[PDB]
Amino acid sequence: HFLEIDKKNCCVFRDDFIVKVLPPVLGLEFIFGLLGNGLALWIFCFHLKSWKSSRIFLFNLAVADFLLIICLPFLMDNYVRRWDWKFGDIPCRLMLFMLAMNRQGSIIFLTVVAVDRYFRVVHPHHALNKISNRTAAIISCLLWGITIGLTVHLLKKKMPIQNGGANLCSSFSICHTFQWHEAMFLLEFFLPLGIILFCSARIIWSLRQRQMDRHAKIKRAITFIMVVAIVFVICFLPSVVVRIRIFWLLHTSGTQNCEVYRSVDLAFFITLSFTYMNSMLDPVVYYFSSPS
Amino acid sequence: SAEDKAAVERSKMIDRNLREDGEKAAREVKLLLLGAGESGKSTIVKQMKTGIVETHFTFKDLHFKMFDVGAQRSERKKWIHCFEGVAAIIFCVALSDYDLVLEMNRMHESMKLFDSICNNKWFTDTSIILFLNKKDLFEEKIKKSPLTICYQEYAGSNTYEEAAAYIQCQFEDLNKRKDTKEIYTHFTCSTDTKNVQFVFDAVTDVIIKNNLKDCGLF
Amino acid sequence: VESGGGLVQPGGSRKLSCSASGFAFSSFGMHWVRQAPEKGLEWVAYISSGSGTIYYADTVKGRFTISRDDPKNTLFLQMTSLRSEDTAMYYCVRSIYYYGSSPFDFWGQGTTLTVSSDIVMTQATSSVPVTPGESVSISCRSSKSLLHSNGNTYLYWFLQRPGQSPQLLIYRMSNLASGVPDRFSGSGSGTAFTLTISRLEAEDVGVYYCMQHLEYPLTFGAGTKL
Amino acid sequence: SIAQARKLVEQLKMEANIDRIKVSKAAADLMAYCEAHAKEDPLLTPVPASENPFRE
Amino acid sequence: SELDQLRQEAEQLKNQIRDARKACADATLSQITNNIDPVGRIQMRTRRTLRGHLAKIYAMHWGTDSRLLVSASQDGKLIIWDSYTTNKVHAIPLRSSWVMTCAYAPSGNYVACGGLDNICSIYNLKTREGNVRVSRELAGHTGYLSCCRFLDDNQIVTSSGDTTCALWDIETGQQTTTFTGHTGDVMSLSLAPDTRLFVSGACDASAKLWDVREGMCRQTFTGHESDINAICFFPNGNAFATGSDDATCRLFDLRADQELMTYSHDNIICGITSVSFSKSGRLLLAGYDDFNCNVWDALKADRAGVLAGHDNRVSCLGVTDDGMAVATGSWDSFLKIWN
Ligand SMILES: CCCCCn1c(=O)[nH]c(=O)c2[nH]c(Cl)nc21
Ligand SMILES: *[C@@H]1O[C@H](CO)[C@@H](O)[C@H](O)[C@H]1NC(C)=O
Repeated sequence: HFLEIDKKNCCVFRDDFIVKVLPPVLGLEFIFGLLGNGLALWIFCFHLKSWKSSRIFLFNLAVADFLLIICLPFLMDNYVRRWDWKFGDIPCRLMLFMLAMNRQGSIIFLTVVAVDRYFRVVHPHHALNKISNRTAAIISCLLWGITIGLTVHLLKKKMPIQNGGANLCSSFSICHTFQWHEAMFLLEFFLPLGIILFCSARIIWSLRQRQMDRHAKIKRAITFIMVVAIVFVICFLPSVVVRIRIFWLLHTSGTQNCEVYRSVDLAFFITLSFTYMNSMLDPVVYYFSSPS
Repeated sequence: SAEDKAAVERSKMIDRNLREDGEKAAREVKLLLLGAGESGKSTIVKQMKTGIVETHFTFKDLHFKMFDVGAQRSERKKWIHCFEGVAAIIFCVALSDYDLVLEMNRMHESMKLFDSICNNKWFTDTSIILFLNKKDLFEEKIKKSPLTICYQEYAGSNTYEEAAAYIQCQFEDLNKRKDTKEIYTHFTCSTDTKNVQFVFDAVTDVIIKNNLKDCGLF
Repeated sequence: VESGGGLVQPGGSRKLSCSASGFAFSSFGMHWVRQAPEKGLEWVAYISSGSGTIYYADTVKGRFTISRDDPKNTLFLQMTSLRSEDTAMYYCVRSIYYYGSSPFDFWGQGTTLTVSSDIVMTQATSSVPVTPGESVSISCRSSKSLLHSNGNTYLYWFLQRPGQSPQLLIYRMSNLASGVPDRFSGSGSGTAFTLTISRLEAEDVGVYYCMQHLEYPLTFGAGTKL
Repeated sequence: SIAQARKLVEQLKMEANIDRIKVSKAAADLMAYCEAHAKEDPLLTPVPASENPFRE
Repeated sequence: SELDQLRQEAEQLKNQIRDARKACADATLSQITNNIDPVGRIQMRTRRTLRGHLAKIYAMHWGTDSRLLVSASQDGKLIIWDSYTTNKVHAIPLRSSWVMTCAYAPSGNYVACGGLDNICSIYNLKTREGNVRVSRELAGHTGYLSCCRFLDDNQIVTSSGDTTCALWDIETGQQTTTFTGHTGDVMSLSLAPDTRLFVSGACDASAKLWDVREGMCRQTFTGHESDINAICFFPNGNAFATGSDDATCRLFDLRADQELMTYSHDNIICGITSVSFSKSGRLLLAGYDDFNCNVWDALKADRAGVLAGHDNRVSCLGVTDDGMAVATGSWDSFLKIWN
């Protein structure tokens, strides 16, 4: 129906289909994600002998992906109660930090991996290919810092908002207001897409301009360049397109009637559960599908 | 411990010079040059520019090291693992010695050497650059002499294009590991250029494959 | 060889120099031991190989500054507040430290300038009869036992012939320096030490100083004239 | 060619005309040497930990 | 046809030696040492790890003080280590990085190295003018340098891939004696404790005992089925052990002129790269291609321990003259000090 949230006219819906859809979806992602990233993390520390700059960046991706997986049961417990949060206020602010910041952490440390591979094929003699393990660890700190700095304000946002007879926690609310966190969601996808798709296209073109594609093992690595650019689009496009339609509805219809948002609100949180599909497919695609 | 502490900081000063030299060494490309002596390796060496001879040349901000071991005349398998780790192997074969003999004709001596080096246990993935030299002399020689002297099973016109392409296929056929190692074959003129470019291209593909090894893709 | 410096100045500041020659100066740590007009030797400053650790005497800790220039092979000593207690002949000493090295093996010519806890080495004896051909023995003692856990006693023996720089005879109390005749011998027990000369010749006259190298504020023993 | 064959034969005869002893005589010497120096081998008999120059 | 007569005479001459060798084989080494007590399981721990080499290590040699050691590697550096404090006493850059052997002078003032350059270079450690400089380059070999050992402060003996060993005079740089008779490359040598004789294994699977003074071969030992990669003298000075490419080790007795014991196992199919005895001579330590240095009970021909601490081929081996440690270099560019 309607809800006044921090001096914006916002609309909140509590659909019955949410309880019967999202907890099933998030449950499968959590168990496999725990088996995927959890096993992968152990291999990095106690099963890997040598460490290079490329493997450090892949480690930071697993760290960000793993921390996001353990937050899923809190999301699952929120949806089985139909948007009824009964864990407190401070824990509510912490997960919103542990979800928005962790989602960039996975996204940031795969554009870095994509760019890392771009310099290893298209500019094989560049100096960036031989950065030290200390230089890699420093960059991972600065990239984690900009990840953190872009999501600290979520903690400062007092969002244990009461909704009728239920306490509701969410950073995604449909209402006519410009929010950095909403433009945060768009830039999480469009800007990396202009880098992942470009880097993957030049890697494949360069490996074909030279007659290197004849090698069987090189042509195996060509497909996995394509796969990572497809899993990223599959797991992130459905949420982004739905959110843009919501922005279109606000500009053309307005918040005067919070009934036209009945369907998009239900769909958006269904699609939002697919942005964690990527976090558990990464160990299969990035680490387990590597000859090393 | 006053003398002990001054000895520890001497070793640490040695430590950083060892690391400095290793950084410089890793920026050089190491190439092993082989042949049958009269194969024109001297010509090839001149193009890019007792014991073991080292040749230094650069191309496009890349530093190369060519090691010639043609003056050893010893058991090859007792010192061939010293070069396990070179970027590529430059093998030189003269095309004008198919009819000349050392008994056994000189061409089959190269094929015996090429087969042993290519299928060596220490070289299972190193790129082999095959240089077929003396293309001028071979072009004129086939007019007056037939290729059947070297290859009794050859059945083709004694033209430069058909005969030369047959010799290369015979050399590339000796590669048993056709899936884990690539042989780059080039025809070299005694007085020409752009041979150093061919080595640079073959070396770059090795570097690209090396980079993909570090990133885990290949 | 090595030499260099300035001589005449009133209460003020001056800078000394040393010009190393032909011994791979970059891998040697250097000292600035000084000697008063008729007292014994006394250490001043130290700069290690590669310009790492730098040490100064307690009496010149703030006023003096030691630096080296490995290119051009020069060693410097900068002095700012030059009192009257520090008029002396300043020597330059080379020393290299690895497992079996011999530090303080070469001493410079030295230059004079005029202005117009620690371990104490006693060396109680001061002068002995100069009769040649005998077996003269020189004794020494230290405030604390300078025997480290690694198993060597850091005691050094120097001989300053009349009119020239000191010359190392024995390093670490037993080891004979290169070029020194086998007449000289060194014995000790951690606290009390001895230097023995079997058949003294005409060139063995002069002051014999003892030095310690255990803790870095290292000190001499005022000498033992013959 | 003939000289090389003659030289090889001459050296082969020299190696023949040497004195030998029974194996039991030669084997007992290695047995005797090992037991005579069994207490001076730090690797065979580990010396006390305080006597190790590399442990501490 | 004098060639046929000479060849026939040699075959009968060779058979006479075999009959004489078989005559003196009263028993076997195993039977004599069957009553001896087994050495039992022997365990050695890595007491130190020396890092600083950036390529494969092909040779090391201890100093006579049992504290300093020199190691060679193909990064072009000869590093002198302080095995007690891990300190690097010296770091010597070589003109040619293809170095295959190391030697430490028993006096301690010199080290030697050589390799594919066919040259043995002598380095003066105790220089009054600062650093370490080269002293003599001994040229004259036609093949690569496989081993070298200081006889004294002025005499060195070298083996080469041209099937000959040589005895040099460092002061003049000329070959005092040339030792010929091998048909394959000489891969190793080992000076006697009395520094009067030495042995040398070659690629012809034969070992030859030489006389330094006279300069002629005295005995020839056969029995290996492939190249002899390593050779070492027994402490007693009357025996030596060989390490070959057929994954086997053999002990030869100088007086009996025949092999005594064989150190082989069906589980091992990799050839031996280095051998060395312990101070007592009871333990024979061998470095293998399977990345593990094996410890053998030399009297009983039983395996007694494994030095499994390397991630590549163990190229070199060493035991201190004091006998209190074993240093093991390998192709993973690390030297490990054991027990
Ligand atoms: C803390 C639970 C809030 C529920 C809404 N929500 C959110 O605010 N951020 C998300 O990242 C998110 N993912 C899914 Cl599913 N629901 C999400
Ligand atoms: C909510 O809507 C009403 C009616 O359109 C409007 O007057 C009010 O300003 C809105 N509230 C906010 C915070 O914009």
